This record gives sequence, structure tokens and C-alpha cells, in this order.
Amino acid sequence: LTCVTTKSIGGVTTEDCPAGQNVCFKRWHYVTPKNYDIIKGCAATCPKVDNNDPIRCCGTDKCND
Amino acid sequence: LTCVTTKSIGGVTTEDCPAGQNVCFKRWHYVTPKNYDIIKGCAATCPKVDNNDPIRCCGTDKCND
Repeated sequence: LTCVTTKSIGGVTTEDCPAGQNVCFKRWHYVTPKNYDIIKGCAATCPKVDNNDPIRCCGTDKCND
Repeated sequence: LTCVTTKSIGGVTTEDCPAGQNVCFKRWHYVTPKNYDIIKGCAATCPKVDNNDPIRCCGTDKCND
């Protein structure tokens, strides 16, 4: 699986998820009531959200664009 | 190869692994000393485990049930 990934040093690439990570996610992390950062990448499961951040989890290549 | 797969949005289906992915895995991911989530799917190799999560890797259809 290839997911769009937010570079650890900012920016965005594409990355083949390590074996066992079959979920791409796109999370709109709200830093303020109006501002958010989008985090994208590979994961083993859809990341747990308990702060109501919208999240998109999918299992197809670059589905988290 | 057809592996049991945990849906990216929760749940479980069956999926034909993409070409080059000949391993089904079932990982009991421990979130707490008593609680765990089971992750299942296709992989190119048996996923690396360094946190002692039990893992089952096999190469036959739905062997990771």
C-alpha cells in the first residue's frame, strides 16, 4: 500500500507502508477552532480519534490524498 | 492469496492480496496488558514485531482467520 505521507520535516510525499500497515489515513488536526493541520500517512489501524478531529481511513493507494 | 482483512474503517472482509504479497497475518496488538485489537491482512513479508505482540503469519487462503 502506498499512502500520501506528511514528511516528518514538513511537506508531503508518497510512501510504501511497511508490511502489516494496510491503512492510509488523512487527519485534519484542529489546532484552533478554525485552524488545522492535515496529517497523512500509513498506519496498522485507523488512528484513534477522541478529540473529534475529522479523519479519513482507507485501504487503497493514495486514497488519503 | 486471499486473506481475512480488517476493514480500514473497522470490521472484517476477505481480500485478494495484491501481486507480490503472499503472506496473510493476524496480529494481536495489545493496547493494554489485558486488551488487544486483532489486525488481519495481506503483507509482502511477515510484519516485524518488536513489542512482543503475538503474530500469526501464513501463506494459505484465509489462514489468518
